[PDB]
Amino acid sequence: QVQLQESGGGSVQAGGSLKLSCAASGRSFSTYAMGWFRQAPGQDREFVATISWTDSTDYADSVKGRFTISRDNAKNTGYLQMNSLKPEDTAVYYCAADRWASSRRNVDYDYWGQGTQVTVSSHGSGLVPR
Amino acid sequence: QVQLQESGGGSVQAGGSLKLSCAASGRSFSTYAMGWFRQAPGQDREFVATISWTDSTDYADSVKGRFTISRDNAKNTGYLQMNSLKPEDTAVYYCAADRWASSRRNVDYDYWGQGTQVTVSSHGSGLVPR
Amino acid sequence: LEEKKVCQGTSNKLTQLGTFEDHFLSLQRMFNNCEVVLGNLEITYVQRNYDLSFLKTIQEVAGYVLIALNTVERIPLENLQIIRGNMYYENSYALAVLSNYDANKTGLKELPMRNLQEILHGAVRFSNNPALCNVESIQWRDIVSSDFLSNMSMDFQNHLGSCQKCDPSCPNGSCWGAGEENCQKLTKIICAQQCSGRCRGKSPSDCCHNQCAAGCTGPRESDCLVCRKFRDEATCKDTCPPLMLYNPTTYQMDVNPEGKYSFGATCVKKCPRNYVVTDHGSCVRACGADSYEMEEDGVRKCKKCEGPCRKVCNGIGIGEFKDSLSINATNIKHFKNCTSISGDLHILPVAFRGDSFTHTPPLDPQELDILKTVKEITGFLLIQAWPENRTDLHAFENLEIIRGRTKQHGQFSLAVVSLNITSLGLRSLKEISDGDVIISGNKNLCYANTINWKKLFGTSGQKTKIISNRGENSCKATGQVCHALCSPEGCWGPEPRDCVSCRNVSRGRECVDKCNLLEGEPREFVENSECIQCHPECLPQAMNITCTGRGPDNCIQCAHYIDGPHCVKTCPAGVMGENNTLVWKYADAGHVCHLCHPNCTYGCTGPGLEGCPT
Amino acid sequence: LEEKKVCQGTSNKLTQLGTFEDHFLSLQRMFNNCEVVLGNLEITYVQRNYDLSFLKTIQEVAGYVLIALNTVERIPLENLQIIRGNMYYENSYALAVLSNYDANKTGLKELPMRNLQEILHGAVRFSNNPALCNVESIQWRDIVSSDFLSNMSMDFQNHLGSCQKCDPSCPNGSCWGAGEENCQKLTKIICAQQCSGRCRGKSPSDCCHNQCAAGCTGPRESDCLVCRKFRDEATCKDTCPPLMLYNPTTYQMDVNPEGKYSFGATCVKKCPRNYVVTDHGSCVRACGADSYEMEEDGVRKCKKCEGPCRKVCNGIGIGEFKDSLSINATNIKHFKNCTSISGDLHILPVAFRGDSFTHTPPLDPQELDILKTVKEITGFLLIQAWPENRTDLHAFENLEIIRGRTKQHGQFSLAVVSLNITSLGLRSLKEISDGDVIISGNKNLCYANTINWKKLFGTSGQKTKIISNRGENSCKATGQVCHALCSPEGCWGPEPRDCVSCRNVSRGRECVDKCNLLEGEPREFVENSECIQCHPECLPQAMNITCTGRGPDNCIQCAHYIDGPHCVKTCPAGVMGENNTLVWKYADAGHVCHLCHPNCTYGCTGPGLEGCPT
Amino acid sequence: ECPLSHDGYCLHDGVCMYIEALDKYACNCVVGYIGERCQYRDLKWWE
Amino acid sequence: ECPLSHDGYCLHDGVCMYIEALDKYACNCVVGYIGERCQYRDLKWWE
Ligand SMILES: *[C@@H]1O[C@H](CO)[C@@H](O)[C@H](O)[C@H]1NC(C)=O
Ligand SMILES: *[C@@H]1O[C@H](CO)[C@@H](O)[C@H](O)[C@H]1NC(C)=O
Ligand SMILES: *[C@@H]1O[C@H](CO)[C@@H](O)[C@H](O)[C@H]1NC(C)=O
Ligand SMILES: *[C@@H]1O[C@H](CO)[C@@H](O)[C@H](O)[C@H]1NC(C)=O
Ligand SMILES: *[C@@H]1O[C@H](CO)[C@@H](O)[C@H](O)[C@H]1NC(C)=O
Ligand SMILES: *[C@@H]1O[C@H](CO)[C@@H](O)[C@H](O)[C@H]1NC(C)=O
Ligand SMILES: *[C@@H]1O[C@H](CO)[C@@H](O)[C@H](O)[C@H]1NC(C)=O
Ligand SMILES: *[C@@H]1O[C@H](CO)[C@@H](O)[C@H](O)[C@H]1NC(C)=O
Ligand SMILES: *[C@@H]1O[C@H](CO)[C@@H](O)[C@H](O)[C@H]1NC(C)=O
Ligand SMILES: *[C@@H]1O[C@H](CO)[C@@H](O)[C@H](O)[C@H]1NC(C)=O
Ligand SMILES: *[C@@H]1O[C@H](CO)[C@@H](O)[C@H](O)[C@H]1NC(C)=O
Ligand SMILES: *[C@@H]1O[C@H](CO)[C@@H](O)[C@H](O)[C@H]1NC(C)=O
Ligand SMILES: *[C@@H]1O[C@H](CO)[C@@H](O)[C@H](O)[C@H]1NC(C)=O
Ligand SMILES: *[C@@H]1O[C@H](CO)[C@@H](O)[C@H](O)[C@H]1NC(C)=O
Repeated sequence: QVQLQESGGGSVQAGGSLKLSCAASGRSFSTYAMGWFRQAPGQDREFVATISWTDSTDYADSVKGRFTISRDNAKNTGYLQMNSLKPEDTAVYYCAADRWASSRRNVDYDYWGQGTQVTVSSHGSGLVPR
Repeated sequence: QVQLQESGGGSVQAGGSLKLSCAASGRSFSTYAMGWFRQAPGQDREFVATISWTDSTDYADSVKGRFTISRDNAKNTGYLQMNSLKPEDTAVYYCAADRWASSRRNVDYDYWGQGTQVTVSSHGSGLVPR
Repeated sequence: LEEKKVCQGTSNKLTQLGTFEDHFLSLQRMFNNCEVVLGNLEITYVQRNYDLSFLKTIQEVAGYVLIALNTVERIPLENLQIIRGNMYYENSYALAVLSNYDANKTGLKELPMRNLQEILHGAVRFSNNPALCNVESIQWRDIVSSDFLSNMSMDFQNHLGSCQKCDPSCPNGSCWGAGEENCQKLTKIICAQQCSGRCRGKSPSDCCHNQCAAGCTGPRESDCLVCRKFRDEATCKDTCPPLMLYNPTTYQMDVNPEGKYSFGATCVKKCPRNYVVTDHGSCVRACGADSYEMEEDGVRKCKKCEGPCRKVCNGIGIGEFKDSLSINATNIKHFKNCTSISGDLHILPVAFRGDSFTHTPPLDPQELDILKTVKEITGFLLIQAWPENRTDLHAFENLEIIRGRTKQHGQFSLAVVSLNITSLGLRSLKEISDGDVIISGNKNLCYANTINWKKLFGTSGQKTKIISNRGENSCKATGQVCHALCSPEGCWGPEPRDCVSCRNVSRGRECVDKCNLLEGEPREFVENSECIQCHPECLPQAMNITCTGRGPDNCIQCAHYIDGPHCVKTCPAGVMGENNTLVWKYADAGHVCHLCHPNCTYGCTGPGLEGCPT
Repeated sequence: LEEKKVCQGTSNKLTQLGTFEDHFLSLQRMFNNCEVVLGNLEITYVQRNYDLSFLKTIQEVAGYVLIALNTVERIPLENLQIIRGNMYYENSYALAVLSNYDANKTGLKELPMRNLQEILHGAVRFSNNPALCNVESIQWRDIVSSDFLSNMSMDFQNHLGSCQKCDPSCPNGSCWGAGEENCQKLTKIICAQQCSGRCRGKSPSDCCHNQCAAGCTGPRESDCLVCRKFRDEATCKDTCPPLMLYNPTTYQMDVNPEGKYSFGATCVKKCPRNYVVTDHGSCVRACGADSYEMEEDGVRKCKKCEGPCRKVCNGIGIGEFKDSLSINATNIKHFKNCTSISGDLHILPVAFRGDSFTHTPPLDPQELDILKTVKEITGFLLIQAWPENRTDLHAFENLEIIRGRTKQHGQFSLAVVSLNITSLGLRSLKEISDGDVIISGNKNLCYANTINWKKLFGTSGQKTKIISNRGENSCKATGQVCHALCSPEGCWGPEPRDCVSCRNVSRGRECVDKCNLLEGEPREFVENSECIQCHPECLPQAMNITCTGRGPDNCIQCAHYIDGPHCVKTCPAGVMGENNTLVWKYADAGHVCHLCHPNCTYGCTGPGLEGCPT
Repeated sequence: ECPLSHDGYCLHDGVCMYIEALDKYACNCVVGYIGERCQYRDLKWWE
Repeated sequence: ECPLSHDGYCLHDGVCMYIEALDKYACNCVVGYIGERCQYRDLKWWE
């Protein structure tokens, strides 16, 4: 029943490091589980990561071990450390939240942030991911 | 509407070669598509291979490139050359047939052969498959 | 297009209409631009060439299909998708493909029916197909339903061997014809265990709803390519949600917005006017033995009939007279007290002359009286013969309405052709709920094109085709036009009793100029443009009107004695008094009635004791 | 076990029955070994300890659940799986968990309801749960239905902070309690897009049927853990296949073997005897305004009623009198011409003395006459008060049958307790279709335990509990036992009119020894062990019987004149003759009747012309 | 060419014809008359 | 402890009691009498 907003979306070199954030616009932040979703341009919107309102983390396999979602109750914010970035990461990223669920289905989160573009440079500039 | 019968089921060294056969007991053999199925002991019955009544071959991926099903209309028989055998092959083998279908579903073949045991020796005696 | 444009289809089987061209042309006319075939696809006697482009557009057929004796090379039925097949060819097969060859070994060759992927019911027949190619490779199990594969007796005898070879990439060498497009499209066999019904692909996501027939474009119930049972708009349903949901909690019935009416294959909110609406909530065509047609505020309802029922006399070619294909001496017997005819009426020539083949006696012209009992017909009427004896259609004097829910070729509720009759003489026929009227081929039938049909038609699309009937030129010369007393609206014959509506007034059923008010034998009154006879008590008046009502209450003067305006035969004796006590009155010279004195037992001839000596 | 053993459940909400132990014990008695809760689970006032082992066995509840003011530590409702929740707590929530704490900060702590995974309807309430632990971690969306999450107002205020920590391996730190078993079992959220309904796992194969509630053990329709709508044996159905399938082809109805009757949540082939069977094919409890209960060969059928209807008077606590919780001065008004009582009858003390709170006038003892109109009751009867004025139950003189489809606590169709009445005086009550009879707490009520109940009971399981009623020891002393004329079978009072069955014969409703055949004022005949009075025409005979039938046709001798066995007042005048012509006859000294001569207009006093001078 | 059994079965100028295909018999109705016994008149065209 | 509005509402020896939880009122019925106004008699046991 509260709004959201992202920050940190931009461009980076293939294989770089970045730090995204998702700030909750309202109250009772601690009560809301937080989730990140991405949509590759010209594709369908897909799941990225989540963390329950009971502080239980859960990753999608693609980003698993390269991404670290987190949340700060005091500041009503969430974070996402992203290392060993891949050109495949380039997408439009959103963050959703919900009090009564910590699932992975895009349908179960009905309060949404507005999102930001995240880009990782082409293979040319960087190296071939590991 | 005709019966079937297998032949060649037995024991072999891991990585050996074998030749199975399936003889049709009746008439109109040419009109029947022929299929091979296997069941690993203590498992469920699974698909192996098939060849349409229109002489169109089709393999399961496990046996693909290691097995060669065939059929002889004149003699009313079918064959299966089996090379680079694996201990995983040990199972009870059946051959089914049907005039009006050349599918892969065990349900679509309603005239069945009686089957035979086929065994491939343990890793100990032979080598580690490729 | 909301609905698909339909063609009626034929059941004639091997009847050749004249020469091959003639039959071919009858076919072309029928099935041109046909989208869905209501009847049966009888592709018979299609000779060399006779290009059949127009057939491509045909999508499906309700009934069976018969492809026989077709020496043609190409039969492009590519867009043909499915066959419901509610009827079988000789109670055996849904499709019969037989004897497609010529003397010179040229027969059916190309048949790229790549989209034909389902057959709900029935088997298939194959034999005598020398030229047939490609079709051989079809793995039928995908298409045909499991129940019938035992009944399926088919054989590919490719004696010629001049055949094409399927494009390699086709699924396991199954192809309808040359090219990648003609590869056999199978949507049944690749449905993994999980998917019980049809499927798009192997991926378990692609499980189509059970209620789909030809396949689907997604799992949702609306996405079915062809609705199995019912087509409720996009959605494909099993049975229309009843009018009211049974409430589990209260054990009552709650009005259901989803509630709809099952009309054939459509869940609708409204039946066609003529059709019977049940309290069950399904549009039906006739009541069973349980009950008759109860008129319930202008719609037919099968309200239960107590004790004896009006019942329904199975019309010819239906139920208990389906064997018989024309009412003859035999079946006519069972029409004693028929009020509702649940079926059709076929009057064919053979009935009258008698059939050697079926051993049916000649229909006696005298036996046409039986038809007077008949009052209504659910279906249509066909009359192709009439006895020499009678020229007027007396038999149907009291035929009132033709419901015509079932029509001959779904087009006509009535047909009278090639008859010898002169006058229509249908003087109770005042409504045809639905169905067209065709009057043609009558040599000397006047009165034909005189009726105002717009009045008699109640439904949108009721047409009229009245041609090749005796021209008014001839009829008028011999005075076979609407009698003076018949209104211009219409007339059934030259008699005053055959007028649809009378000019002014009528004595019972016979139109007349004006009622016998002033003089004349029956002293009558005028009610609702009709003359009805006064009760005998009403004394005739030379100048004044006699009465203004049926009962004796409205006589101006009494024939014998008077007891007020109510003219009684004689002064009442025993009229209702105190607790049904007999009352004795006495007549007077002036015909006035007054009460006697209690004393006089044997009546009184005067007031008091002095009245009655003994 | 075919069915699960049921307990009735309570709706009393916050009513404390005496002390905490007393209420706890009432609960224990009720819900001991209960498998499925018919009513509501009101866990209120459960103090420290009060071990609740017996509650573990409870699986589900039809209605809402109220857990309030429970300072207890452990509430092991582990096997509780689902809540249908057809009723809401204050029209808001399906579950209300409130104020589970004590003054000393000890409250609900452990709650390992690991199997509770579904709630069809309603929301949930949480507040004042200091001690509550583990439950906090529940991700509710899996359980609760999407429609209500807005109405859900819940809050975990773990002020204490002395709580357990979920076993790591639990799905994302959601656990009901300590240990691997108490990890929250979620079967909704992991159902991939494809699966609309419940699921076992993520693998698309595991799509459960839509008709499943708690989940499934496979895709087939029978494999549902709990049937959503109907439980047709193993299978879980949406609505019972109607009696007859609508035939798409013929547009008719065809008898369906699958056809069944919707009785609550069961598709059965047969209703309970007492329940009404509709032509629709669902077992129902009462007819609507449309029609009344038409007796159709020993089963109730709502055959449509033409014009004026008998109608149904909504019994108290149902429909139009649901507000009122006891028939009082107000609601009683609307019982003018009640023939069918569609509901119950609550006669509470407050009705008579009047309620200040609801502003209801005192029920006038004189107004008990209204009840004479009532003939039948669909449901049960409760009487907990009766006016001082009357001791006999005159009001129910003409109360015939108590259908008792709905019973108080599904157990009793009648209840009369704590009354001042002395005699039952129910002299038309001859059937109780179903439901038990409990007569207790009557100080000075004789005649109680004299009736042969086995006759009056028609259904298996109808029990009788008649205790703490005036002992026969006392009653017999003062002669308050079955009168001489009442058969031993049973008697409702000391009066001869209150006998169930008469010894020998009866004058109307009052039993007697033998009919007045020989002498006595009413000359009567004996038909079917009853004495009926001869028609006045039947002349009394000192020795012989007078008549053998009601009508005058069976008199041995006529009082005045004789015209054969049919005794007529006088020789017929105007009797039916030729086309209703008046016939004149003449009396004779011997009372013989003969025809007069046509001549005599004023009647005749002899044969021929000589009879009638003038 | 038809045996006596089936000879003279068809009406309205129908003529017996031998179905070689499956050894049956049928009627060859004239144009404008349809049905296996040539009984039904063409309704949609030509009267 | 109940205000005048709710005082004397319960029958059969019911007594007004203040529901602190949500600031409501209710009746404390005697054993063997049930219902919010203590109107219904215990049917299954004790008469
Ligand atoms: C079918 O109907 C159309 C209607 O315009 C007509 O032009 C055409 O000649 C008919 N026949 C064919 C084979 O299309
Ligand atoms: C079809 O081909 C034949 C040759 O046998 C020819 O006589 C005829 O004109 C062709 N028909 C059409 C409609 O072109
Ligand atoms: C198979 O055909 C026979 C007649 O040849 C018929 O009696 C039977 O109904 C058919 N069976 C099925 C399953 O259609
Ligand atoms: C004549 O009617 C009988 C009785 O319905 C029937 O069996 C027979 O097939 C009919 N024959 C013809 C030629 O209509
Ligand atoms: C039906 O039969 C009765 C025989 O009692 C007869 O009087 C009557 O005319 C018949 N009615 C009709 C409509 O045929
Ligand atoms: C046609 O009916 C008339 C009516 O009188 C009759 O004279 C004539 O013989 C009939 N014609 C035939 C061919 O039977
Ligand atoms: C019907 O009444 C009109 C009214 O004037 C009259 O002119 C006409 O002659 C009448 N019809 C007949 C057939 O006489
Ligand atoms: C429940 O009923 C059983 C019946 O045998 C009884 O033994 C037991 O004491 C009752 N109470 C509990 C808590 O089990
Ligand atoms: C529950 O514990 C209390 C201690 O507060 C004790 O008095 C009581 O006996 C216990 N109850 C039972 C049924 O053991
Ligand atoms: C929510 O509760 C309100 C009352 O608080 C009620 O009016 C409404 O019906 C409820 N809504 C739903 C969806 O249950
Ligand atoms: C009295 O009856 C009226 C009318 O049904 C109802 O509004 C009211 O609640 C009833 N009061 C009591 C105390 O039964
Ligand atoms: C119903 O009302 C009528 C009024 O005309 C009355 O005569 C009759 O006694 C009433 N019947 C019943 C059963 O209450
Ligand atoms: C009980 O009924 C009797 C009947 O006469 C009456 O005398 C007595 O007063 C009643 N008792 C009470 C307490 O009202
Ligand atoms: C009923 O009839 C029997 C038959 O003998 C008789 O003994 C008895 O006295 C009668 N009953 C009464 C109440 O008189």
